[PDB]
Amino acid sequence: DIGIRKRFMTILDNSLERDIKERLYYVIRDQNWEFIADYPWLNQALQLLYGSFNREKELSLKNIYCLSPPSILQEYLPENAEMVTEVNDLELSNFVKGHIASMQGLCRIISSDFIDSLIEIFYQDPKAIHRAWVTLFPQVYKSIPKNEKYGFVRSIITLLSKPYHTRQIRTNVINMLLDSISKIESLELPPHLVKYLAISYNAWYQSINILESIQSNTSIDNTKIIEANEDALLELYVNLQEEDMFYGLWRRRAKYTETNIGLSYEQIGLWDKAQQLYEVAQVKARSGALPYSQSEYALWEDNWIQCAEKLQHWDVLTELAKHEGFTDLLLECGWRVADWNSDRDALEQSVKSVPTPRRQMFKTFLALQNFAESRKGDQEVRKLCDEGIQLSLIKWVSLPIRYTPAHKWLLHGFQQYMEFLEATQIYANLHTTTVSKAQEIKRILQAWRDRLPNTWDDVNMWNDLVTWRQHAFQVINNAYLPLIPALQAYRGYHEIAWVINRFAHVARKHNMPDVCISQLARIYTLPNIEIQEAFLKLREQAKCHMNELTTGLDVISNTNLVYFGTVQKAEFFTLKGMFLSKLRAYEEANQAFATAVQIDLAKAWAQWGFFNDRRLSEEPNNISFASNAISCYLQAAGLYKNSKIRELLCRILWLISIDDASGMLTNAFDSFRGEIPVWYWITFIPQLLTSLSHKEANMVRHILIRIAKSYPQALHFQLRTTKEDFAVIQR
Amino acid sequence: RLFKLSFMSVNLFPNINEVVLLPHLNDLILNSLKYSTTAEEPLVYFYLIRTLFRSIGGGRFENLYRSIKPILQVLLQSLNQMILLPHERELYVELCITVPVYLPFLMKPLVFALQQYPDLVSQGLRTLELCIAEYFDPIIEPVIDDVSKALFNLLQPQPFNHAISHNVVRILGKLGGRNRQFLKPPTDLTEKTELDIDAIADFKINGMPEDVPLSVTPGIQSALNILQSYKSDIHYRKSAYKYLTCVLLLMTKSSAEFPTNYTELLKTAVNSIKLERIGIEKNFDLEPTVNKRDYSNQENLFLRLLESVFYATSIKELKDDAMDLLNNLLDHFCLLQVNTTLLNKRNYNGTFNIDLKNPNFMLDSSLILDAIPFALSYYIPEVREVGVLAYKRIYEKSCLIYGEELALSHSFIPELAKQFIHLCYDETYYNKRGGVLGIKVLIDNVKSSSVFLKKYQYNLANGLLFVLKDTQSEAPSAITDSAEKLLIDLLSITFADVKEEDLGNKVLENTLTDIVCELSANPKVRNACQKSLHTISNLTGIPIVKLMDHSKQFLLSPIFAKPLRALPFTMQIGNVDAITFCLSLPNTFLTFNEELFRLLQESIVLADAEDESLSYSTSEQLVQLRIACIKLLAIALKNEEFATAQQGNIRIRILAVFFKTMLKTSPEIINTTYEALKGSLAENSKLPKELLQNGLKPLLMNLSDHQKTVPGLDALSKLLELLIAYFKVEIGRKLLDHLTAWCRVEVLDTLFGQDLAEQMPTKIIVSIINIFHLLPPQADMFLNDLLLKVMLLERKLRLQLDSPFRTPLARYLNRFHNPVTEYFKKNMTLRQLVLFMCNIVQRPEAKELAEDFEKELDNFYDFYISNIPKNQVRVVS
Amino acid sequence: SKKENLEVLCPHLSNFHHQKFEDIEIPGQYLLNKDNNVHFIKIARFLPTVDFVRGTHSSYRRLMIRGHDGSVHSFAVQYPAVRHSRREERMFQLYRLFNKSLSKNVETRRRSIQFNLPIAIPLSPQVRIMNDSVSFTTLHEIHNEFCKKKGFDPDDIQDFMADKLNAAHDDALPAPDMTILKVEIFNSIQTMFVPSNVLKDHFTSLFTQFEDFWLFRKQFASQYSSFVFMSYMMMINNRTPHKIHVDKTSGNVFTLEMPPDSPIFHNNEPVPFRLTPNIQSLIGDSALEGIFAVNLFTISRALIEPDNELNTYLALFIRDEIISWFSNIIENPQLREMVQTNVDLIIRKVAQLGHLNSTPTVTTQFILDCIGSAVSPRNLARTDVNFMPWF
Repeated sequence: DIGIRKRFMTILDNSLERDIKERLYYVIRDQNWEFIADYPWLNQALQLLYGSFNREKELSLKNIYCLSPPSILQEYLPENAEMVTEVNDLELSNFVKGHIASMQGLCRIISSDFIDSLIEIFYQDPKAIHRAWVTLFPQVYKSIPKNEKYGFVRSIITLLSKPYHTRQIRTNVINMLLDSISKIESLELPPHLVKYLAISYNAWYQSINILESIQSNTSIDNTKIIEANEDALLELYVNLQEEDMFYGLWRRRAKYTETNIGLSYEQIGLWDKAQQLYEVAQVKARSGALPYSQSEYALWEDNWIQCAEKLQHWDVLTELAKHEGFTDLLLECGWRVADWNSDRDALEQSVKSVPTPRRQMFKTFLALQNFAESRKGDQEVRKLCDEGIQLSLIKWVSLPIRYTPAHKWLLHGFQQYMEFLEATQIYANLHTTTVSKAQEIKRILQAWRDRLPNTWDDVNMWNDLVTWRQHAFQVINNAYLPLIPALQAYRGYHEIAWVINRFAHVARKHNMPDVCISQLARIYTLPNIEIQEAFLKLREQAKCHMNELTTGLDVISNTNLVYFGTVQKAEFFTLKGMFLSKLRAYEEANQAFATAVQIDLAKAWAQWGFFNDRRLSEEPNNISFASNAISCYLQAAGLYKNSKIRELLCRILWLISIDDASGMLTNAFDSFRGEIPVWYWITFIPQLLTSLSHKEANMVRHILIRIAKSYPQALHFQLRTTKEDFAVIQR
Repeated sequence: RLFKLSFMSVNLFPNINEVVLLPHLNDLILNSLKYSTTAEEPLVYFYLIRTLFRSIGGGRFENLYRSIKPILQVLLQSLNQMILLPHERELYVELCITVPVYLPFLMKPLVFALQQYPDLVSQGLRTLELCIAEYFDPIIEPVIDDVSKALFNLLQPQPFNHAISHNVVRILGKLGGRNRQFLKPPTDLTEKTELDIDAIADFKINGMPEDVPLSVTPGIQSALNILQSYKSDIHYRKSAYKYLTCVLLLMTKSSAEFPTNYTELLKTAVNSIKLERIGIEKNFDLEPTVNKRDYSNQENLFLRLLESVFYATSIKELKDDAMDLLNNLLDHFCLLQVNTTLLNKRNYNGTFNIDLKNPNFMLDSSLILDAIPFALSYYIPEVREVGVLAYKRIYEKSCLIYGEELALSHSFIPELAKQFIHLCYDETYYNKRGGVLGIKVLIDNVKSSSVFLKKYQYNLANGLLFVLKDTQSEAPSAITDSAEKLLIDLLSITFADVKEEDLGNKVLENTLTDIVCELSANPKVRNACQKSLHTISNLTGIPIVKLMDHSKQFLLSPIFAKPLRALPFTMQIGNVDAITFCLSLPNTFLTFNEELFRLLQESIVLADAEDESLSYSTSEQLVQLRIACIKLLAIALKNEEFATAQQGNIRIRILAVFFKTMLKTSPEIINTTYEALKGSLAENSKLPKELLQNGLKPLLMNLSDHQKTVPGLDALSKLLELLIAYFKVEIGRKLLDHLTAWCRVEVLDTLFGQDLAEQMPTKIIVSIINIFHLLPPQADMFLNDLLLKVMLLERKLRLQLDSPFRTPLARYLNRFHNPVTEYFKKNMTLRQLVLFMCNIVQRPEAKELAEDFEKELDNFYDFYISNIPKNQVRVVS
Repeated sequence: SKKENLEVLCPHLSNFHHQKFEDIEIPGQYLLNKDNNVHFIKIARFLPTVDFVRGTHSSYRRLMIRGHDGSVHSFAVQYPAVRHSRREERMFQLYRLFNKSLSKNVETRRRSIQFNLPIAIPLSPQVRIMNDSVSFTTLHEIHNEFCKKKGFDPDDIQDFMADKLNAAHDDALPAPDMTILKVEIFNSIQTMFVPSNVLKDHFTSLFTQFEDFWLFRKQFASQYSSFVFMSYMMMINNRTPHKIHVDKTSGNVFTLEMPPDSPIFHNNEPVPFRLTPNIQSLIGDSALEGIFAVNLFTISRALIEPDNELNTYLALFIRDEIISWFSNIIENPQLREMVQTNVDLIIRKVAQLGHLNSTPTVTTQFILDCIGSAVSPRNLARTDVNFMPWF
């Protein structure tokens, strides 16, 4: 109620001083009420602060790029002066009375009146209040005495402490004060880690502005305080998962030499090289270097953990986890173990112990994995286990507003929690119907074979799904494995090979290929020895490929079969030629490489062209050159579209440019006139104009005719700029 | 609610047919929007369409809409942007619901909607999900930034609805491979507008060491937000005004000093404005920086801080002080604008490129003048209504303080003119309408001193020109209606005084040439073009002879310069229709268009089947082109000696195409072609070839055997108006048994339960009996044959009190009045036949039959009284 | 004024745009290279509120266009220019072509490399339409606005910089006439004229929430990384604050205007690249020094990594650019020699920022040292006052 709110606050208003610094102190201490669920009465406090504001009615300033003058520009053009005297047209005189009388009445304005106005405005105005306290509360700090200011700064940090009891709870109350405190022009004397824990209360990023500001602000109060503020903000930017601040900050905050050197060595992804670099950083940290602080151990510490965490050797990491594991033993529980009781005691230990939903995720995970393993024992608590997602949502509205990559992890798990309950019925009905269904599971299996993450995302992520996939693929085998001898998936759940071959391409991509050996070894003992898994595995073994190549010839001599497709092997044969021509053995390689594609009937065919073109790069004689080029562009004609086929043409266009008036190569080009390049060939086209203008536009006339044919309007506009200029320069 | 009750029907029994709705269905919505385009509170007509959409699907009636859909979609989307208010967003957004399948055009508003309301959220959540086991792979949907912008903002755990989350997870994690697969580095930093950047005022307080400045008006965003909001407390609303009331006041209240010896000095300036060539002082002087967007930032505050007030005054309960301020604001701001005009007179009389003075660092009411009338093109047309009161009180004070001077013409108008000209050029429905009402109140106080009409002649004409042209079909026609009404009055007061072929110097010469060049685009553009043409030709002397002689030079070339088989014929033969709108003048290039003739022969001889007929819009244009071609071919024969003797009977070859137009079988085409061939063609000659014959005999075999239908019977009916002795009048009696053949009692067995109107044989039978309305006048055997077969049907129909044949009886007794009264006295006994007439005589088409029976009544009142002893039971009958 | 009625200033609508039709494909939306025009946009209806704005060096006329898509991808208008255009069109082709391959790599695309040179279509041989939209400003606008935030006439600095220099010639007779004075003048510049952190100052008022300045930090490194790699690898030499436009809502960098075998931008006449100190003061002392090196190093490693992809692409641009330069004369082997001679020269200069071989240098040293070397106030004072490097 408008009167009930106003009068009750007025009773507090009149029974007060009009002494702002007292009243602000009386605001800052002399009521510290919670009122915690809604809002502050900072509204009423600003009104209480306006209790000390004068009830004046002047309120002016001169900076709006101010308005017109009343009479200056009416006295700045002085030429044709009439300046009439008691001869006023009444339309001038009657109008001059009114607006001046309108000037006499309308401009009535007070400050206290607007103060009354903005108060009732702020009755329903949240974002104005966030503007409001940032307006006044800095200017109040001006009129304040220096000694009590230090006490008020303690009192303000104590005022920071008293709703640090009150769990008020993306709407800003502390953050409303905090950014209002953030631009107070450096009057926060200790509160370095005080803000750091305050950061996760609500609204991170408004705070982190205040923190990075003090680190530039020049104060020597302690080099410890310089080091401490350095530590706390180094957490928070890492806390928001922002990478480049963290590996950025410490490399510009280094003390040891390998500390600087390793920090860059790790953050680029050269993780193995960082470990040795951290190792000598550690051996020198067995030190005479006295002033080492908790970074240099702990930075070296988890670096060993991360290097342990990354590639492999999780058993040795479990061996590291034995006398250890705050939850790394539960991360070692993330390493594959289907011993239900042992995890259960671990889980109940873990469930005993704001981060770690992965706790409750794991707490669901094996419990889900157990419940269906008791074959059609249960699925209902798994639907109760969807409430774990319901807690898991509370994160994705805590700290950010934009898509800071906190999401980029927190989505990846939010993906999985549904994928679990998706699998749950998919598990049980498979346990049901086996007790047609090979196709029906092939739906949800191809679906989960589809819903696979981005190919450059994060090595930990693509691992963690590859883990959770095969554990289901085990139970997928575990139902299929008794039932087919029970009868007597036509032959073999070959499913995890797809998880295998994919991680293989990822591992070559994310660049630690030791685990590519470690995965390919595990592929060995499997059913489904028929052609389909063999055609996958030869595709896997070629992806798995001097000493390594001669072992590939040793792989060629006796391993799996020669009954399968020889084009895959001939690709290895021309790559063995590509290894042979890597030793400059051109002729033995290319003839085999030309025969390798000739059996195959094309990436090798372009590469064998490219090898013969690299042979042409070594041999400026046209004989190798025109022989390669017609083969290579035709191999590029054999090459796939929708790729970097454009650059393959571009070198070929450069090679056609590189002809340097050889002769008869275009007859090889015209005989090997290729199918549709155009939409791919569309980007190099303005260049293709100039060379066709320069020289030898035989197939270029053949090219551009079809090009403009099925590409109007892109041919048009530039050439209208071009060709009108071209003949005008020609004539 | 009736329609809402009607809506629940086929839902309630789906055994009760959607086939009941199915023909009226797809007809309805297309007319509904057509009537919605026509309406005068059309959101009502929109409000029905949702509800009628709101119960369908799962009764397979998909295939009906499969023609209709994109018309709905494209218009809705165009409406969807145009909505620009409140619920019509959400309603059109709710209208995004449809029956399943495709189209990314539907994908465009989805994210606009998937946070446009809480309300819709459940529905479209189903949509993209279902859009996500089939060809639902290749989705390139790149509004995916904003889709990401809403969808993550949707997910919010608290007490939000536990399902609302539960979908959103099942959405997002379903595509994790597509999760950030085009997420972008953030590309809306998007800040520090001058909806935010306030300044400060040197305030004071009771503890303060100095006049401690306090930053006024941070609240502007919310202060805007609170007042315009509907659900305000009146105290809260009044404060939102009262806080704004100090605010934009104080934007010049400190500068609002009342000058003393300026009233004479402005009267001296009035004499100095009465002076001209008032040269300025010798200055090549300095000038500071501006960065006038920062000034425009400060302007856009005072732009918005003003345009708020007019958009607040028209709101109720507080208009009183509002307008008083607004009068007083105009009292201040116009006077300063006069000083600014004098400042713009100091900033005038430059000579050639040498230098000037250019003082800086003030503000003025020029844009403030320029804003709010251009901001009268808004919603809440009371604000548009106060916008009329603006330019009134403007032009009131304009003539009050400067009169009707050319300096007074300099003083107010050209600001308000060129903006209103530019607003007329603008491209929103709601924006454009605010100009047009502004043009009218302008036209009152400008036609007196029409030198501005001399100034804006080819200007304001061109403003009208695009106004009918460019504005899209989203709008109701009232703007387009208000367009031509002022526009005919505009071409009135323009061509009101010069009435000879003598005063034809520059401006109207340039203006009419555009009007000639406009005549070729939209039919609604084309239609009032001629109406403005033939009326402006009608008065002020020079007719369509003289005016379209200049156009005869202008239309001698593009009648053949942009050739046929291209240059789409609707506008193109609209120019020939403009030449048909010039054919009422003597010279319309009235011969030698054999290129126009022979190509148009091939344009009609383009076959409607097995030809360029595999590629509803193509249907409507092929309706439009064939109608335009059939009109232009018929007008070519009807044109004076253009094709009357050219190649002999070009009309008969056009009648052969008109026979092919009869086989084209569109009723709307056939009504135009019959009325054109009746009302504009007159040929009485011979076409005895198989062209008449293969139309004549197979059409009756089509009706009798192939049952084809309502156009087919109406074709030979209009042929019976045309081809005298469409021979063997007994063929209709053979059609009558053929009508009896198509009306076997299986349709009566089909009639057990079903509506008889829906009986397509009865639909055939109504058309069959429509034909014998204008049979050759030996309809004596009609009296014997049909009337028994009608009654024998009717008892087999078990029908009474309402007939299919209410009109075919009504025409036949009109035409045959002598055997009418003959057989009526000859059937004087039987009551059932008598009542059949007694209903039909009550039907009002035959009128002489009634007075004839009014003559025969006193004869029959005797004759039955004579017949009194006959039967004693039928006598009682 | 700033706007006027554009197509209303044409009677085209009734003589030629009485054949306004055909709804042409979006202009140059085949140039942003992809496979084929699957759903390439179609321009629908020209906006009528044309704008014409004039900057410190030039003027631009602007034309919004709301299309069949329905969003104003407002291509802007450049009055005719010179064969620099025929050069700069060719160059903007080239750096585009690598940028997809820049997305092809892992850690570049995982950290969002995205080279980002804009599109610009010439339509006559006279007229050039660049794809410049609103709200993308350049530094000399701010740099003059910084000086004109005060009354500081930048010429009055330029006269005063010229004043003490001739005064060095007069009273005594020093040998490092430039060196001591430019050490003195840059200090005197940082004394009385433009200090640093004006760039930190104006852009800090620019966003409204500090996380956006924290966002505006994060972009403004990432583009200005690519200006360096555009600078060194093209061997560009002229950079001026009216030649680097920055995106005031996004954060990109738009950079226009970009024997010894006629070395036309082959050797660079002063050594370092652009690292201006007021811009460094806004660069964010740790993080740009954190990121930009790590940026260019990632740019160094991944782009040079695959097989000859630098080479055959450079075979296109360089064999062109020399044939332009010699015409500014031709030879069949000597061009191809000077091709491969310069091709090795740049690729080795690309490998100059290459690696540490076996002894782990912490960074790419030729990056890491030249990070200091462009930062070095001697080499910064060593160059001319053309680039306004006092700022």
